[PDB]
Amino acid sequence: ALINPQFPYAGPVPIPGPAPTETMPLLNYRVEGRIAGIQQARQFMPFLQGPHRAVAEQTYHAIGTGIQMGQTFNQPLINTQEG
Amino acid sequence: NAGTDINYLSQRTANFSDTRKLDPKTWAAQTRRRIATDFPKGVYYCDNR
Repeated sequence: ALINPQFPYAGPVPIPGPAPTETMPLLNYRVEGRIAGIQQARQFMPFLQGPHRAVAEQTYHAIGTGIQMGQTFNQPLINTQEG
Repeated sequence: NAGTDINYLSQRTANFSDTRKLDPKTWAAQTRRRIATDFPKGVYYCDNR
């Protein structure tokens, strides 16, 4: 702010002001609020809580069976070298 | 075609549950909110950003 003498800035907005209204009042709000609809315990989703496999491992079962059977052919006898 | 060859479009998850099963014009309405106009005939858009 600058004040300049001799033209000085009025020393106030004075008493000639026009009170325009008495509408100043905010009427307090008084209220009762009830949000009470029956609630049912459940919601349907496509899927909740699953941690789906991105790849599975290979998996398997097992079997064996049979017996011990055989047809054989042997090497001929040979002269013994030494000993 | 401008939707006349389609009954509806949708995005559906594994339980048969549709999150936005809409007739073609309503589907187009959602797109108009995104690009301020329609895509060319037969072109349908879905925003999941």
